Amino acid sequence: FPQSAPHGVVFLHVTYVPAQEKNFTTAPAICHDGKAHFPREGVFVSNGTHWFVTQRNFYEPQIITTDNTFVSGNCDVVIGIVNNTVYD
Amino acid sequence: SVAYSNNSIAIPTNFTISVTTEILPVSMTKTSVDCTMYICGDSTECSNL
Amino acid sequence: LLQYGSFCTQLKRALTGIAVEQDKNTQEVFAQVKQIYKTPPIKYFGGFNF
Amino acid sequence: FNGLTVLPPLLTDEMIAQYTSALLAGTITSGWTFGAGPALQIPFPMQMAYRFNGIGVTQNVLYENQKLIANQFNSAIGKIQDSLSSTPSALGKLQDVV
Ligand SMILES: *[C@@H]1O[C@H](CO)[C@@H](O[C@@H]2O[C@H](CO)[C@@H](O)[C@H](O)[C@H]2NC(C)=O)[C@H](O)[C@H]1NC(C)=O
Ligand SMILES: *[C@@H]1O[C@H](CO)[C@@H](O[C@@H]2O[C@H](CO)[C@@H](O)[C@H](O)[C@H]2NC(C)=O)[C@H](O)[C@H]1NC(C)=O
Ligand SMILES: *[C@@H]1O[C@H](CO)[C@@H](O)[C@H](O)[C@H]1NC(C)=O
Ligand SMILES: *[C@@H]1O[C@H](CO)[C@@H](O)[C@H](O)[C@H]1NC(C)=O
Ligand SMILES: *[C@@H]1O[C@H](CO)[C@@H](O)[C@H](O)[C@H]1NC(C)=O
Ligand SMILES: *[C@@H]1O[C@H](CO)[C@@H](O)[C@H](O)[C@H]1NC(C)=O
Repeated sequence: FPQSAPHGVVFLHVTYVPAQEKNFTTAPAICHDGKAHFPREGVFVSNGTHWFVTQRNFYEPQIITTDNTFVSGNCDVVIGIVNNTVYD
Repeated sequence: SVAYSNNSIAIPTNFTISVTTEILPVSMTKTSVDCTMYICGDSTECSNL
Repeated sequence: LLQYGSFCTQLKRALTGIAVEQDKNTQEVFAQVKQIYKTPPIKYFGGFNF
Repeated sequence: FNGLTVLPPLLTDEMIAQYTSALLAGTITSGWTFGAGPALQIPFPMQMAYRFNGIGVTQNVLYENQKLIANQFNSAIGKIQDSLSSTPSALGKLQDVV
């Protein structure tokens, strides 16, 4: 938003800042049925026993489904792959 | 020192809305000068030189 | 020389302004962050060599 | 010198080096997050995948060619020292001021 001052201008900038982060464990891809799955948009994350997929700027876990993943590859090339079940 | 490791990530769970200010000059004063009155005053002989 | 005027004050002011600006330039370019981050003791970043 | 003096700069070279090292550590260990708030960890290959995804290339391209990309980056970094040393007037801009 702008404002006027003698011989000049003043700007009020409204911005967004994150807060209250938390540790998590991550993997690059998920192996299942001999196929590799990558996230369409987001990052894989683990709470200790189960795996979810979440957007990268706000914690909102979701169940891993073929809706929000694409296969495009195999299970024997990526480094650090972790195998788990993928629903439908 | 941030705790780097090749299988760990951090993700924010809350946000904040912040407002800041920035100040910028734009224009300055407009002046004008008359030579003869400043230099020579009313001296008639001075203007000839 | 004292009869010529006040040119020396102007000279000193201009030079001082230039010097202060010289300090401000470096301060504005480099002093971006607020924390002094340190690299981890083990330098393995997936194969990249820094 | 006859009334001419040179004043020392406020920041020493060591302080500038510390600033540069801080910037490098922050960008290696966090990415672009430390410039907008608190710094958040992320493994380096995942950050590189994010950066590929920002020019129109999918993640599987990175993850399936990790070693080739790492080797190319290492060679490119290695060539810079020789490139700077060889060319004589590579640093003319800084010399002109002096
Ligand atoms: C996210 O942060 C906001 C702001 O700090 C939290 O809102 C506060 O919540 C506490 C507890 O409910 C209240 O006592 C405060 O009055 C709230 N602040 C304001 C300005 O209303 C919010 O609870 C946080 N959310 C989570 C999930 O942690
Ligand atoms: C990262 O690159 C540097 C630069 O090539 C490597 O350091 C070289 O290591 C070899 C064998 O250890 C030496 O023969 C060279 O003399 C070293 N070069 C310099 C400039 O010291 C370093 O080994 C590489 N890091 C890793 C983990 O491979
Ligand atoms: C994330 O893990 C590191 C490693 O122990 C820890 O120091 C840090 O506090 C954790 N993050 C949070 C928000 O607790
Ligand atoms: C992880 O998530 C599962 C599914 O909601 C839950 O049952 C489990 O208790 C969670 N673990 C922790 C440590 O919160
Ligand atoms: C699943 O992963 C584990 C550990 O990486 C591995 O031992 C196992 O062979 C994998 N599953 C299959 C079917 O290969
Ligand atoms: C990278 O991961 C391996 C596990 O394969 C681990 O041994 C190593 O310590 C990790 N790197 C760092 C810097 O911790």
